[PDB]
Order: sequence, then C-alpha cells, then structure tokens
Amino acid sequence: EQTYFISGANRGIGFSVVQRLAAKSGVKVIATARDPASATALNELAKENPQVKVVQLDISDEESIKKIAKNVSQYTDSIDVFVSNAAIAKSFGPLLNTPREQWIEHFFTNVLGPIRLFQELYPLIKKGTQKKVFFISSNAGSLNLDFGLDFSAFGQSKAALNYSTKELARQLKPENFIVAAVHPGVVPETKITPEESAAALCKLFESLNTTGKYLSYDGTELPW
Amino acid sequence: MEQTYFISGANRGIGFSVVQRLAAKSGVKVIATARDPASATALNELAKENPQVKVVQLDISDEESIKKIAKNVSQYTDSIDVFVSNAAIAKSFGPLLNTPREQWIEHFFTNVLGPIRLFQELYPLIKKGTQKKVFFISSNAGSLNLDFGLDFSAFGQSKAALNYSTKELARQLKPENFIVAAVHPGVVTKITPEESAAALCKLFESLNTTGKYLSYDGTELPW
Ligand SMILES: NC(=O)C1=CN([C@@H]2O[C@H](COP(=O)(O)OP(=O)(O)OC[C@H]3O[C@@H](n4cnc5c(N)ncnc54)[C@H](OP(=O)(O)O)[C@@H]3O)[C@@H](O)[C@H]2O)C=CC1
Ligand SMILES: NC(=O)C1=CN([C@@H]2O[C@H](COP(=O)(O)OP(=O)(O)OC[C@H]3O[C@@H](n4cnc5c(N)ncnc54)[C@H](OP(=O)(O)O)[C@@H]3O)[C@@H](O)[C@H]2O)C=CC1
Ligand SMILES: O=C1C=C2C(=CCO[C@@H]2O)O1
Ligand SMILES: O=C1C=C2C(=CCO[C@@H]2O)O1
Ligand SMILES: O=C1C=C2C(=CCO[C@@H]2O)O1
Repeated sequence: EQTYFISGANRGIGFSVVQRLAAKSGVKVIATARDPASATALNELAKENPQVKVVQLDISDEESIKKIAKNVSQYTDSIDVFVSNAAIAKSFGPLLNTPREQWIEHFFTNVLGPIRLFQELYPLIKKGTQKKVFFISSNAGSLNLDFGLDFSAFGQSKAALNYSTKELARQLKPENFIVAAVHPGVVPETKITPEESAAALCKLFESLNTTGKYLSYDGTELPW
Repeated sequence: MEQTYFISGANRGIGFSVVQRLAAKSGVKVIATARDPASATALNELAKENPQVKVVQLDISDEESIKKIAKNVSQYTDSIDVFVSNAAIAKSFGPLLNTPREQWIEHFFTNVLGPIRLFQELYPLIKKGTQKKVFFISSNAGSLNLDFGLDFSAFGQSKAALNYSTKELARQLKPENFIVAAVHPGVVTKITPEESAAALCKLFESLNTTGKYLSYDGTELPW
C-alpha cells in the first residue's frame, strides 16, 4: 500500500491526479480543499472511492496549516508521496505595475504555504517508505529560461520556492528523500488537458528515483 | 555633470563605506538613508563635514516609511542618477525544517518587498535623471546555480526572489535605457567594507549594460 497526499484536490490538475490514483489498487489519497463542503466533484470521487480522504487546507492560512498534521493523522500513520499542488497565479507583467498586495499574497500562498505544509507533514513523510516530495512548480520559475513574458509575483514565488526546494533536496539526501520541483505544463507553450498533466505527473511521481531535479511533466530536466 | 546617488542602509557596513567613497568624489550628491538617523553617529559626522551628503530616514520593512521616501528625497534633489538598494538583513541560514515562519516572512518583507517598493516610489526621480542606473545589492548565495556547501534558508531565498524580479525589471526598463544589475558585494574569501565599497563604486560608474548579475570585481555570476 502507498499513501499519497495532494493539496488543492477540489479542481484542476489536483482533482485529475486524485481521479487517476483512485484507479490504482491499494492507493490511499489524502486530498485537501479550502472548502470541503463546496468540493462537489471531489466529495463524489471520495463517496465512490472512499480510499480518497477529503480534508480542509487553506495554504495561505497559518491556522489551517497548524491543523494539517492531525487532519491527515485521522486517516494515516505515514505519507509516501507528498504533492504541494495548491497554489495561485494571479499577477503577471511589469514590476512598476505590481502592487504590494500581489507580492505579499504570492509569497504567503506560494512560498510560505508549501514550506509550512512540508514542515507540518515531514514527521508523517519520514515514517513512510517512498519519502517522495513534489512541489508543483512552474517553468516560469526558472532563473535561466526566457518565455518573452514577465511573471511578476507568480514567477518570483515559483523561483523563491525552487530555491528552497533545491536546498531541501540537499538537506534530506542523507535521509533518502526524493525532492523535486515539477512544472505540470500549461492547462507560446502548448496547452494540455488537466487529465494529460495528471497522467504524466503520476508517471514522474512513480518513476523518479533521484533527488534535486527540476522536472517538466514529460520527465525532461529544466534549468533552476 | 553633477550626479545624485541614492544609498539605502548607509549608517554602517558597505552602505557607510559607499557613501564615504562617494563623499570623496567631486560633483556627487549622496542621499544616504538610515532606519534611525539620530543614532547614525559616523554618517551624521560625514554629513556634518560634507554637505553633499543628505541623511533621510527609511525602514524598508515598513510601508509607512516607504510611502514617504519619494517626497522626502525630493526636498534634497529633483533626480537620482544611480539608485543602490543596499539595506537588507541576513538573520536566517541552515536547514528548512529548523527555519521558523517568522524568518521567511521577515526576509521576504525586508529583502524582497522592500527593495521592490523602494524602487517603485523612487522610479520617477530616477527617470528624471541622466545615468538611469539601478543596483540591487544581492548575494552570490541567491544564485540558483552556485553550490557553497552552505544552507542560506530565508536569506538565500530572499536574494533569489529579488534576483528573479531584478532580471524582469532589466527587461521592462531596457526600452527607457535603464541599466539594472544585481551585485554581490563580497563577504565582509573575505574582504573589508571599504574594499567592497571601492570595487562597487568602480562598477557603478563603469557598468554600461542592463540585466547583469555581477560580483564586486565586475565578473559575471550565473542566475
Ligand atoms: N496549470 C498551469 O497552467 C500551470 C500551473 N502550475 C502549477 O500547477 C498547479 C495548478 O493547479 P490547478 O488545480 O490546475 O490550478 P487552478 O488555478 O485551477 O486551481 C488551483 C488549486 O489550488 C487551490 N488553492 C488556491 N489557493 C488556495 C489557498 N490559498 N489555499 C488552498 N488551496 C488553494 C484551488 O482551490 P479553490 O477551489 O479554493 O480555488 C485549486 O484546487 C499549481 O501548483 C501551479 O503552481 C505551474 C505551471 C503552469
Ligand atoms: N558578507 C557580506 O557582506 C554580504 C552581504 N550582502 C549584502 O550586503 C548589503 C549590506 O551588507 P553589510 O553592509 O555587511 O550589512 P550590515 O549588517 O553591516 O548592515 C546592514 C544595513 O542594512 C540596514 N537595514 C537593515 N534592516 C533595515 C530596514 N528594515 N530598513 C532600513 N535599513 C535597514 C542596516 O540598518 P540598521 O543599522 O538600522 O540595522 C544597515 O545599514 C545587504 O544588502 C546584504 O544582503 C550579501 C552578500 C554577502
Ligand atoms: O503567463 C502565465 C503563466 C501562467 C498563466 C496562467 C496561470 O499559470 C501560469 O503561471 O499565465
Ligand atoms: O494570502 C495571504 C496573505 C497573507 C496571508 C496570511 C497571513 O497574512 C498575509 O497577508 O495569506
Ligand atoms: O520585517 C517585516 C515583517 C513584516 C513587516 C511588515 C509587515 O509585517 C511583516 O511581519 O516587516
């Protein structure tokens, strides 16, 4: 058996990933939503496949993250594959035109949120077998790619989390953790369906055997 | 031919040494900032002896202080030739699991948001200037592609985040002929603050291309 944990599972790639794991035999899935009672798709998913466990998480709300270890501990003794998926993407374009609020929100939600989530869930991951850790990042997060676009707070936040992911990989290598930053695709770079992003992500999540990688969905490396 | 320099965090360290180096140059006006100017003893004495050195208050962690910096600089000058975001903190190193919430937050507000907001407030003054030079004092520890065998935690993450946004800014302001750089001032193989300041002032004067990540000697660093 393997416990997978996915934040932001109510819709998007996160829902598509949970949908797909719900298929795989002997897979337990802790799936989070900000508002589980409005998570119509995902409550139905869990009712048909009750190995899918639904759980409250707002990654922008420290009081929500302060409860995530108990909330997950209701359903499991461990986590094999942690996925920080929940995230926002609200501000793009020039720096002179990006207000304080946008920088602050992208930091708390996209950088602090995941770091606090991993910190809270590290004890549970440490007791698991696979010790796999996936921050859903973005290719716009690279300090060494040029898309001919500005990503403002969005890009900054993905780069900030990339930096810390890189360090965390170094830091946990001794404990045989597999730590990766992963660009899931776009759902101009070719867009893919959420179910396509999910399928490639599930494959990467099972295939990846080395730490400190920055991966695109298809398994090819990106520059940091 | 007169040039105005803006230096955040001028009360001590590299900042003090840069203002001290600039104070020696003819036709260079220096707007030097301190969180608490009344206790900025060395800086106030420099300003007492060299009237081309103007001391203004700035806390870059504080929106209310940032909201005032443009009007306050404007009393002492109509333009900025060279903008130097030097003020910053370095209080968080070591492993992610030992780094509490408040170190991430403080390094974000002081080292990312502050420099960003400070540039936004002071851009009009810089546009009106001749040199249009914009330096963010960063760190080689912020590179995504250097390995020092050290964990830089919130310090390192904040310099990476400022580096990403600096590089974007260099693209955005290329059409207005701004020069934007992120600059590692050295470790103060260690050097002295005065050595760092000598090298940085050479660099500020010579850099004629935007979007570079540089060390104090003018050699390039990878982002
Ligand atoms: N897909 C793309 O085009 C690209 C996206 N990415 C990454 O892929 C992921 C995108 O996921 P996807 O579901 O497809 O995106 P969506 O924009 O469709 O939704 C984001 C998800 O995160 C949740 N969420 C947002 N804010 C919070 C919060 N503060 N607390 C908790 N949950 C929150 C949303 O829940 P709610 O219903 O409450 O809003 C939702 O489940 C992110 O990690 C993103 O960084 C990176 C590269 C490109
Ligand atoms: N080894 C090194 O020297 C390295 C340093 N750097 C960078 O060099 C720069 C300066 O370093 P150094 O001179 O040695 O630093 P010091 O610690 O000696 O001095 C830091 C300066 O920043 C000011 N500052 C701190 N917080 C604030 C704030 N909230 N508002 C306004 N000013 C503030 C300090 O003011 P106060 O006295 O009031 O606290 C002081 O003037 C920084 O940008 C730092 O990131 C990066 C790479 C390596
Ligand atoms: O330019 C972009 C980048 C993204 C986007 C949508 C939200 O996710 C990507 O960050 O528009
Ligand atoms: O998105 C955000 C922004 C903040 C937050 C919580 C702590 O206060 C921050 O402004 O979540
Ligand atoms: O150093 C900081 C930290 C904060 C701040 C302003 C807004 O609240 C943050 O805690 O400056």
